[PDB]
Amino acid sequence: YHKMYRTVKAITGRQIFQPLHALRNAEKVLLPGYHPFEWQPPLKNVSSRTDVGIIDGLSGLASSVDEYPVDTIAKRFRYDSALVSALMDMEEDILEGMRSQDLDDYLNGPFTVVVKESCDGMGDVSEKHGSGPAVPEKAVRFSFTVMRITIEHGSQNVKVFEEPKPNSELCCKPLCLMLADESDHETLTAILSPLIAEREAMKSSELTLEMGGIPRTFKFIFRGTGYDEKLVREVEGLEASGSVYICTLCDTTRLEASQNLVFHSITRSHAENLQRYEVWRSNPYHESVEELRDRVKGVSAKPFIETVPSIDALHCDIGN
Amino acid sequence: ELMDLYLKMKPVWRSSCPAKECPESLCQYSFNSQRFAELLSTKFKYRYEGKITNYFHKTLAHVPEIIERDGSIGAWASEG
Amino acid sequence: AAEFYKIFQLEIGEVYKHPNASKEERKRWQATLDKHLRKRMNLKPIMRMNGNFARKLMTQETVDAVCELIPSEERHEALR
Amino acid sequence: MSLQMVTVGHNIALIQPGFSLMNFDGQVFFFGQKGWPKRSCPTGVFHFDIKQNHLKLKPAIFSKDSCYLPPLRYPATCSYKKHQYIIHGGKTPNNELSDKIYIMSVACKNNKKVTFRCTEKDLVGDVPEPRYGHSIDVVYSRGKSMGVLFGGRSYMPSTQRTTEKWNSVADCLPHVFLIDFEFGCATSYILPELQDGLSFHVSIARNDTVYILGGHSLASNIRPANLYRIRVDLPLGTPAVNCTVLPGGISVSSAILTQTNNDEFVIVGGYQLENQKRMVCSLVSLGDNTIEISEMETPDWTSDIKHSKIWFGSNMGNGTIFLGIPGDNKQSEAFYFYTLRCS
DNA sequence: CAGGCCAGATCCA
DNA sequence: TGGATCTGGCCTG
Ligand SMILES: [Ca+2]
Ligand SMILES: [Zn+2]
Repeated sequence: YHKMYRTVKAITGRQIFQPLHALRNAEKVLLPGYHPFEWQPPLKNVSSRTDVGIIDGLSGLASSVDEYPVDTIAKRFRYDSALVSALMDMEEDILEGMRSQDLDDYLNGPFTVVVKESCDGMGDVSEKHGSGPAVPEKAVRFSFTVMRITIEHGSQNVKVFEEPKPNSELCCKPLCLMLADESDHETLTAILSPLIAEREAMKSSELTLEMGGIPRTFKFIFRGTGYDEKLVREVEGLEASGSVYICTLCDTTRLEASQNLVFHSITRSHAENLQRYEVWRSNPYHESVEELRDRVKGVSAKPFIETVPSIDALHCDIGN
Repeated sequence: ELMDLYLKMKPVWRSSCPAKECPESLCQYSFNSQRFAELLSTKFKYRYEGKITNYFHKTLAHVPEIIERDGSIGAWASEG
Repeated sequence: AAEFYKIFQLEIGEVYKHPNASKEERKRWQATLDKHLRKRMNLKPIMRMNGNFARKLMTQETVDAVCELIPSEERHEALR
Repeated sequence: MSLQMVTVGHNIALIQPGFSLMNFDGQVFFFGQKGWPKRSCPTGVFHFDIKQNHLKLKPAIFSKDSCYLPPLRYPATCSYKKHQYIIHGGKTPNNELSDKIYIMSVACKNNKKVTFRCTEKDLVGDVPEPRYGHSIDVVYSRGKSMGVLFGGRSYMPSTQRTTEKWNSVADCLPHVFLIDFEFGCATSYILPELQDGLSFHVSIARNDTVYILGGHSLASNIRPANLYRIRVDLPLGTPAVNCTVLPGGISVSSAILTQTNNDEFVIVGGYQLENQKRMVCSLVSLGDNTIEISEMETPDWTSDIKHSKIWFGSNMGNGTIFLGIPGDNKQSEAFYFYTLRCS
């Protein structure tokens, strides 16, 4: 861009394109850490400052010689500030949407925003030379999109914005990029714990943002649908990828799943998996390993990311 | 016939709005699932007796409930 | 540069006094050479040798970091 | 002073810093694996057998009434004496701290197979906060056996915790806790002779005294070359605690203790500073009322150890220390393991 | 092509 | 001869 700007300068004589410093000055408005937002009630364990930008994803993890070794690089965004920036980037879009359905313009009803968070690791990412830890050649990304935004009007609800291309590359807004391994669990938990803590804190909070001259409140509903099956199992307790218990949505075993194949129901959740892990760890009924596994239905871990029990269309098509 | 059954199934979970894009295929998804399962049991007994794969089970069992709970399946994919 | 890499890998094991070596010994020599190369000059290990690797390895600090793993001094001066 | 290379089979990707070795009548077992337990060994404990310098990790089954415990990543090691084994606190693989305590025992045994027994115990009184890196030893004063706990590292309280500094750690309170194993009671004793916390220190037990030496204080980012001797008696009424500062202590954190001979302990390895390596070894000739730390001959270390940043290990029990070196990038098998003979 | 789990074929004290 | 022990098949990446 600098080359193009310079040659256009030299030939035309005017200033058709703006300089790089002007571009960088205009850059800061869209990036998080520029708008003021107030919480009520204030988020638990989340600072009230409104100018946090790009922070280390390790969240100040101890990296001395005396504790667990760290071999990851992670730069991440605070979830609330990132949501504020994502909402402000579509200020005109929300105004247009509210205008389309013949609603008001200064209406400040509590918005209900649904967000699809997707996390998927990668392979064959080339590690670079240079100062840093012994970073593995795997990269894990965390990202979120704003699917739909609704306002409460009268007795029912009405949609304001709906994304026309939910699977496009223009809506998968990045949140946290760590160059770590998906199979490794300790580092994954250490890096992704703050984001889950912020999400849990915001599950029951109200965001206030000055939306085009009128203050409006916000609400957040989160669905973790964008995980592949292997990561879903590796996160929400289930072991490996191929075992006696197959589905991540039902407690049905492989043999009777093959036998019936037509009649099933959805049972698994996150609180249920937490209860099952507690049962596994405490062993209340004084059982052997096999009978305890049968009772717990394959939950042999502590889940730490709430994944909505959905089906991934792309990998389903690949497998079929 | 197995091939045709798969092509009749795919729009249901690939549509970004199945209620407004493929209602005719949506209304017979249960019958298609039954027919596919019985075909696999009978004509393809040599592979699907006592052993079936995760994605086939998911497609034949859980799709309508997910559609009812969410509204769309393909919208919330990881392809983005 | 690849030939010099192999020469360093051999010299950090003192083959001139041990004419016979085992595959485990050669593997350990490779591993320790890679670890200390990373620690000192900060080059990651690669399987097909590039030209940037050649330019960075063709330095005096290279023989320094190698000779701080060679117990003898005659090898130090010869490599230098 | 014999150092021998040991080879590991198809489970080498499962040994991580913070593991502990458990000795049961000459049999050595393992704890502290990577990730949540798999179907190869759902229990989490392992059979640590070394024959001809080769290591095989066969699964070990728990009892019917046992409670299946998560792999603690930095627990506290104790040796009760009916020979049981007690671990306190540590990190789960999901990186949250636990204040629970476990009791290990061998319920039944047949030819080359064992069944362990895990017991859940809840402490009452001044419950120690969940922490890792601390040390717990037992004392025998006037025929009464009782356990003593000291501070370590723990996460910041649930009020001054912030998500940006979510993984920040600070040393525990200088308080010394007392745990009565048979009743699970805890009484906090604050003693003025202790002013700063300690982490990754070694603890030496005797009839009625514990000798803690070394330790790392993160608040001041220093490692004291000091030595605290604590003496505890058990009268009919409340226990009385007294600690004395003694000279000759060393400045070592995350060292490893071994019991070679009666009244004879050896210290091998550790870190003097952040980039410094505790290359020389110290012998601790324990005595009735005298403590003398002397230096033995330095074992012939390998170049891999002499030029690595990290090593970690535990006590094999039979005068052997099992220390490891980070092998290489995952891209031999990510870890090189060594065995060390202590007389 | 790594990685993990399960049903099956040897096998050895 | 009844569990150990490889060993290939199968599942997801
Ligand atoms: Ca992928
Ligand atoms: Zn299912």
